[PDB]
Amino acid sequence: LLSDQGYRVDGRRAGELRKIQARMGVFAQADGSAYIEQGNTKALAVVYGPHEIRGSRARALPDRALVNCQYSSATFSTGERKRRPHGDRKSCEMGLQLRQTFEAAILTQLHPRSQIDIYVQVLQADGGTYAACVNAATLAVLDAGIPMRDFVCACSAGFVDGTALADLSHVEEAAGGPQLALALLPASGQIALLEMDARLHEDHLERVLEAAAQAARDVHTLLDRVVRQHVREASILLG
Amino acid sequence: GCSLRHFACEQNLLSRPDGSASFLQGDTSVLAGVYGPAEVKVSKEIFNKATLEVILRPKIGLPGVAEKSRERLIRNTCEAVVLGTLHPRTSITVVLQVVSDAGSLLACCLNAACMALVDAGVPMRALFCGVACALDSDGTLVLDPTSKQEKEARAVLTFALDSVERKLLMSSTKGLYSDTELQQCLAAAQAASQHVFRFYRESLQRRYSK
Amino acid sequence: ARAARTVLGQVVLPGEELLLPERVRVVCGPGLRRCGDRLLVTKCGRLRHKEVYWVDSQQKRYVPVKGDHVIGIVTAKSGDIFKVDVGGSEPASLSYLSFEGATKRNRPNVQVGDLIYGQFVVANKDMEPEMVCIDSCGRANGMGVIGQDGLLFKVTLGLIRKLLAPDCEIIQEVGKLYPLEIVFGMNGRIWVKAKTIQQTLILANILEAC
Amino acid sequence: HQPFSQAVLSFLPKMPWSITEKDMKNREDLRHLCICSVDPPGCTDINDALHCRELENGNLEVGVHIADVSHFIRPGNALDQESARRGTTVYLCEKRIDMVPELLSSNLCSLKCDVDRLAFSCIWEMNHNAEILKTKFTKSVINSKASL
Amino acid sequence: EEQSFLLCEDLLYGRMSFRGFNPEVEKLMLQMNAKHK
Amino acid sequence: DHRRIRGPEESQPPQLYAADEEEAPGTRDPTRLRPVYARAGLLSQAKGSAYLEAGGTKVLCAVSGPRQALRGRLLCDFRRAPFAGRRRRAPPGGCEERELALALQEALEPAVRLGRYPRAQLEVSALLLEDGGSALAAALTAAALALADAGVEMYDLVVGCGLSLAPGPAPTWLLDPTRLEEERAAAGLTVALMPVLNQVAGLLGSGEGGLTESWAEAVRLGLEGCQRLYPVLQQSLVRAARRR
Amino acid sequence: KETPLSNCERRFLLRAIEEKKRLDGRQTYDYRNIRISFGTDYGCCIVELGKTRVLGQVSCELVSPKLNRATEGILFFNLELSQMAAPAFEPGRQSDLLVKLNRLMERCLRNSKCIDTESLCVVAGEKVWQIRVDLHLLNHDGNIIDAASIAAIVALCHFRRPDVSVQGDEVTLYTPEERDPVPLSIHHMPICVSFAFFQQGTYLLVDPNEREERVMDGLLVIAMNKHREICTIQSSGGIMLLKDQVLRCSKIAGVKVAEITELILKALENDQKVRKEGGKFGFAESI
RNA sequence: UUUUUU
Repeated sequence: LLSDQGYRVDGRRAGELRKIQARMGVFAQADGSAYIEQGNTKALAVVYGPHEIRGSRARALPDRALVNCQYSSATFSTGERKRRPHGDRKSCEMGLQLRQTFEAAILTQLHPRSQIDIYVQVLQADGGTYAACVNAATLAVLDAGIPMRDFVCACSAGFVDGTALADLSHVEEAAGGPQLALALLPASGQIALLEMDARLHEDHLERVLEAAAQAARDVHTLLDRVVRQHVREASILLG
Repeated sequence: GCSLRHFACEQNLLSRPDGSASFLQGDTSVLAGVYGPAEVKVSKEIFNKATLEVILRPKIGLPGVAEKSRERLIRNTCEAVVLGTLHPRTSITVVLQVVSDAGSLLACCLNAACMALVDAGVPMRALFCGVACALDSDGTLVLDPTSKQEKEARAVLTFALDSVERKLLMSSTKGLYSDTELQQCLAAAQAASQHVFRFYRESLQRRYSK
Repeated sequence: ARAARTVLGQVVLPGEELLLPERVRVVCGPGLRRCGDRLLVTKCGRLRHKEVYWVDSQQKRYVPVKGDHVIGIVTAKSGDIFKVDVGGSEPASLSYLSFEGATKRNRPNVQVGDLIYGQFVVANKDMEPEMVCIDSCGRANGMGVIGQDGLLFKVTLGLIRKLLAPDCEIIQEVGKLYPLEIVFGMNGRIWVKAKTIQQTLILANILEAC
Repeated sequence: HQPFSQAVLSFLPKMPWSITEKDMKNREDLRHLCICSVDPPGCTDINDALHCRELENGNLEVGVHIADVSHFIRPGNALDQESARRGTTVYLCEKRIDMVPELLSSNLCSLKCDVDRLAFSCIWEMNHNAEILKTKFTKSVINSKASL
Repeated sequence: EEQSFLLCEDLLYGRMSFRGFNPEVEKLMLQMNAKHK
Repeated sequence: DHRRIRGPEESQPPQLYAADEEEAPGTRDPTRLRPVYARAGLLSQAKGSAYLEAGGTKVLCAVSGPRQALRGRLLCDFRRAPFAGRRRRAPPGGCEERELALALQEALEPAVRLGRYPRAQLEVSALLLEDGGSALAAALTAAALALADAGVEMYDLVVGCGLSLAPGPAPTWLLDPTRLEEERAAAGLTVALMPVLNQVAGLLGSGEGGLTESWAEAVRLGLEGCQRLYPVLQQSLVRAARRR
Repeated sequence: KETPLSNCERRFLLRAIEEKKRLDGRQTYDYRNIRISFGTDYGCCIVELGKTRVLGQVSCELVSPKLNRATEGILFFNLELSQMAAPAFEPGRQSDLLVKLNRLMERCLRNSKCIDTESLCVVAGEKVWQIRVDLHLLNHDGNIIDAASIAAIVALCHFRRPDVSVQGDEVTLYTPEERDPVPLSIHHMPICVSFAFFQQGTYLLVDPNEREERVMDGLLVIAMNKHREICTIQSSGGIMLLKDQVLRCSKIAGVKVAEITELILKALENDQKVRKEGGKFGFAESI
């Protein structure tokens, strides 16, 4: 049982999100640090900013910056203990898609011979891991002041019983089967990244994609408040 | 009465490598692709001779220890026959992918490697080919055994021979034979090498028709 | 009276010994090497003679040979010299004062990633090769930067050795049909340009498809 | 009802086949005799074969002739293993499932018209009152004239 | 003793053009032809 | 995993299935050393080598030479032989071997002066053939003798001895135990000091139970043991130098 | 160590894209002429997508099952880039493209529920079939995704496993001489289609080859079905695209999966009619 | 649930 009489397992309808709270500037030792939580999924993101290349100096590109992303899950995430060394295949992909989304809109043009590292550590996974990681990395980058095209927000969506669902939990990704996560920058409506692993029929596709994008826009209407609230309580202390 | 089974040989299948040789021996099948003279890393810089790498991969499972020993046998046979003093500080890579395993892999692998080194254009002093004999419980030898003849027999010998004076280049063994059986298998291998070396020349004339 | 010079239009195997009759010494071509009083064959091919003996093989990888017309690609620049990819073992070098009419006061306009037509002055086994874009008298006979807006592709060296004979077939028909201009390069590289894109594509297909 | 395995197909005799006399050592030839077989319409396999002939001294020679499956299936073999597993041929409405593979039971032992095949035969010397004095059992090669 | 291939048999020219398509190209080709002849 | 010949999936040692009660070895003197047989320069293709034997404990060490502020860095590798001890370890190991390698590296750098080796490295390789007793200390001593015969500059040798505590009602420290005396043991300690400069170079010892006074007595007893043990190593290295 | 592309190569190829003309002469919506060949033994296939050869092999064993999933069989995929395929494919250097292909193939043919896992279980908790497929990239001149998906589906269709008989607790397998190996249970045939986006989503292309991948900046993969169900999609290359583009892309991908499913069915029928009459390898349609 | 051809 997933959705009957319009109500889900968590007790929320098909359109609304989870409760997500993002905090900026955790680790003052680093450059940019963000901690976000979407329901019970905890995500932590650290970016060390545009520092020069320390070793292996042949990697540097002459025109644009280089973006390095590494995804590491905690060993105590789910019930079964999993080991991040010798379990690299799932992670290698999750890092390379982050590399794609943050070479998409980070403006590498302004930083020649520059390395930007984005490290994301997940502390407690409860479904929708990828969207939480992308949102944490976006808040972390906008801490450190790397100038980018647009605020980046990601979410997920499923399709059960003729209705689209937004922001799945672990239960709904477990039994259901249709997952579709996307990363979106809302100033131009351009979908930055798609992920979908399903048996979904073609005639429904557009519908769930709209709902997915709609959920992403709701994320953009929430985190923005946090960012503005944060930057407002910067300026009162300055001038 | 000792004769091989049916041979088929094809050149220039693949586009990207410098040479391509498919070799079908009975039911077994080995495809070999060879990159020509190319760039080396600094660690393998040998000023007299050319580095000659051999990679061998079977189709089931990931490759292991015995395949490493086989590809060392390939690199030593090839560097014995590849005139490698002519090209210093360059690397030649010989890649082998097992298509069909029907018995006597090393013979078909050496034949494919020889045709691939010919068609890629690396200068060599001589041709080389591989054959195999199988000694049963009685002592009747069979040239180029099948998997069932290889399974029943008490000895399997694989010989790579040379084209100038039919000398022994490489030899591998799974068996418990005696020396006179070795001498007879070597003589039968020389006759089989004569047949295969004629088959080389026929296919190399079959290419250059235009 | 066998295997000296009788097979002068046949297909040789690499390694079959042949010798010259008789002081008046001869010069050996690219495939053959010397051994005492005989000549050692290193490649497959058809033997041809002109008064020199030479064999030719349809091979893809180019070896650096002194004094050939080669299209290359600029890799990067390092001070006075800039390096060019040829498609051989090691990339060659160019000096900016080697182009026509250049000194420290006038830099020749060379950008990273532009093709260059020139010829090798030093090319041996011992060192890395170096090329120039100037004649022996001190002028450019069409050497230097080719330019842009013309399709580049890669073919076999045997096709270039067939097409650049004084007796050819395809080039006169192609020049007869419509206007275009092409550049051959002895490492196996063809540059083409026509007035429109469709004729450029048809030219590229007709050139590479034989 | 599984189809026949590959090792069982190897033990059949080879498909271009004619009568070989070297296996007919104890066999006797009766091609000159007329022998017919009657059958419920539409068979591939058939095994029955009969003849009756009047003798010179007022007697009758009556022959029952049976196809020899045993000349082709040696004991201990895998074809014998299949035939020992199935035991009998199971008949249904639409199709049937033969005990013997279709090559053998279709061509090499079904007594087709105007061809010679191996057979195992019984001969009775029976009177005009059809009581029997002498009975003969033999291996033979038989050329049937007609199928009915 | 030399692996050349231009001064073995015979080559053609440098930067061969066609259909008076280009310009300076025709003259260069003519010069090459003159060298050949 | 696939660079070695695989065999069975899971194997068990026979001693756990063995049904016998092995007796304790009894009572001994506390400062009862084992006889020491050491010789240096045994190997040929290595630049320096040493072989050290003490009762049932065997260890061998060899030193690869220097290869190409700035400071030298000796990285040391410690492999136990796969047939040393009752149970058979995996041929890579990976858990305990890096733990002993850090003890080796943090005990050898006070010995080897590295201002005389700019942009170079030293490879100290120790191999433990028979785990008869004090495993870390014999490895330290043999690595010190091998580095000394190899010809790198030092300040002093390194002499190390291990200790152990019998778990009786009156805890009495034992010096240089055997493997059975470690199997019965509760807590074991290992020290190593340069005897001329009279400074401790590294101490590593796992505990089960003790008090601050007892650990102090064990440390000073180990210092007495190493200072006591030194001259045999001295005369052995003198004879190894006289072979040169 | 791979040869770099010219600036003029880029400029001429983009100018060719701006007037809707490829290099070889096909249109924008045309796959290259494909060819399916089979090996001697079961489960060995060679797919030519057009100067691009992919070898496919299926092996199968009996492994004790995973503890959480006691009643179905495990699928295990390995797509390994051979050394001969591209001169820059040295082992250990190309980890990124390796993971990006491997995970895409694994997600498609596992989470699509393409072939049945529940048909494999012999004894629950003790004995279960375990299917390992291996794809080798032999020649690199185009989409490794499309040719790999074609090769994996053809190898899953062509493979046969040896019979086991369960009687009480007895698990008696047979040799391939003693029993005919049964074919494997397949629900449907999902397949991948690759789309190339050029200069920020203005120009849509199908099936780029080598130069056509070097000049592009966007790649998209859509996996579809005979019954026109979309299995998996994945974007790569760092591009930004509107949803109208993927909505028009699903339709063309449906037409293409229909045609290639027709080709695979002709391939299987022709190989089986070859093996009914003397045994050989059955070529297949190259159109 | 014999019995003869399938």
